Amino acid sequence: GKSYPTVSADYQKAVEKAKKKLRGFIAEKRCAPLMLKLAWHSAGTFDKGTKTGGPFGTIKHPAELAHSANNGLDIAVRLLEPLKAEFPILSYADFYQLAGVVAVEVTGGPEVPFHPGREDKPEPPPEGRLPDATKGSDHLRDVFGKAMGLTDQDIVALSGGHTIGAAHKERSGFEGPWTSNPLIFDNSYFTELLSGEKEGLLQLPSDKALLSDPVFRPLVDKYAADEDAFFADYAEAHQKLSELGFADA
Amino acid sequence: GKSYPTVSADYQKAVEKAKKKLRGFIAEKRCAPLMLKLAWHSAGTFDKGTKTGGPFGTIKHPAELAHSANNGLDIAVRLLEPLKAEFPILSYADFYQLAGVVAVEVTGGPEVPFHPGREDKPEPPPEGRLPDATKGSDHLRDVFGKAMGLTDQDIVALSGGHTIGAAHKERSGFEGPWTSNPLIFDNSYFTELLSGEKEGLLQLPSDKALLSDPVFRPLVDKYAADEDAFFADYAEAHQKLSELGFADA
Ligand code: HEM
Ligand code: HEM
Repeated sequence: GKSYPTVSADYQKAVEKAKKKLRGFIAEKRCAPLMLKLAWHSAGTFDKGTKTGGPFGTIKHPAELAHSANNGLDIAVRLLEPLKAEFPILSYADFYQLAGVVAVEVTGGPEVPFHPGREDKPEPPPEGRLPDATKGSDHLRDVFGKAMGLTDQDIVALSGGHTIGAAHKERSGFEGPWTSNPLIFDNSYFTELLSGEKEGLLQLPSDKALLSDPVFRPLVDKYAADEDAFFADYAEAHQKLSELGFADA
Repeated sequence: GKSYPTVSADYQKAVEKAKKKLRGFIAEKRCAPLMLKLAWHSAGTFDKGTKTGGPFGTIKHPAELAHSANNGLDIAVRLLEPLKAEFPILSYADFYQLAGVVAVEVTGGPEVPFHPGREDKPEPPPEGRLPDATKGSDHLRDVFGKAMGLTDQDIVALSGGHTIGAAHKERSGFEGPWTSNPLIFDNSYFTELLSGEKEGLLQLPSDKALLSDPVFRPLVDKYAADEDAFFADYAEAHQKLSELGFADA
């Protein structure tokens, strides 16, 4: 149900050139997970009923950066600012979603389709829309389903984003990577989730909540068994996430 | 542009009986200003663009009561609870707006028309929509105009609500009454505003902002000169305020 806006040939050229620059920068700086988090925290605030929040560049606002969920994202914003300044024609909205897409690609994940044209909006959403790591399945459906408008399948596939990166006791309070290979986009998140606790690896209560749900569980199993199927469903869910409220939501 | 809902004859009877009980209670307890504040803080959170907030009973929620603007309104809620329990058929939305209307009447103000039928909504608006006492005319238009959808005239007339009651250093930090007669609804707020500072009387920066604005000032002058005109415009503005998002906003 999307109708994507026309952007100029110059705009498209800058997308292509920014995409390449983002690859080099993110790979060199080893900051793919942080950039994926930046894109997800930008998009994940969308509320379908009121058409507020979502991926519209507001994550750069000091006010949204002050949200406790967004601990450490000021680093992400700061890291990208010099690069963004090379592409003044692009919206921050687009640039940050493009960073997220590139973060997934340079760690070896699926190629998430990208459509330009998000406008930078003046008002950040209110604080408190991002999911709570201590809650379970009901909460996840409230946030991803009732607010964002994504599916149960999208919830499980997107949770797989934890295949890269780590928690930090100074940010959330949780600590350590979900996987043994936290700069590699693979289905290891689901394998580790299933096998139970292992020394040095993290599971949030929100990850554990996927195991006990009658709908989430079969998807955890599917993705653990079949990384191709994970990649397919992940690319679908990330695209929808990155486009919430955009070109029709 | 309002279309008021049908309510049962039993509902209407309870409105009439609650109105009378509210008169006696508010007069005896000397709590008209607090009740007017309770009604205004309930209604004043309406945002026209998203149709969120407004007079829908959510002021009783511990979460909205925790808003710093709402210091001392937990007392107001507590005071009315026994009375409300005598009228289980009425929405809190209606009961609190009716308290506001009665607060104005029992202190000798205009008779603000009242239409029943507000539904109690599950979600409080986000914090931060109520006006800031330290700001001026631009802010007042942002809040009353851009968010609530009221007029410049409504801003000045409603500011006249400060004709009753007082600030408290333990609540806002401001202190004392606007008028020499703070349980009497009259045009004294505008008279005192115009004559400048007087010992024992309060003026907020937001009240003072009415004096310097080219549109607000002539209305301050009109109301100071003519309490009948104040009463007419006040009754209009309060009615619109009490009905924001209700029966069409
Ligand atoms: C399902 C609900 C989710 C919860 C409760 C949640 C919660 C968290 C928490 C608590 C952290 C640790 C932050 C820190 O301490 O540094 C984190 C990190 C992370 N999240 Fe999630 N998140 C969720 C969904 C997602 C989604 C949908 C994605 C992307 C598709 C994602 C991607 C990431 C990444 C890449 C990191 C690592 C950041 C880094 O390495 O600095 N998360 N998340
Ligand atoms: C114009 C912007 C407004 C600002 C900045 C503002 C601000 C304030 C502040 C700071 C207080 C003192 C709270 C305390 O310390 O106890 C107060 C009290 C009060 N306000 Fe306003 N207010 C505004 C508009 C209104 C409106 C529209 C009404 C109703 C029509 C209203 C009715 C009242 C009443 C009756 C009190 C006294 C409460 C008491 O006696 O405990 N105000 N307001």
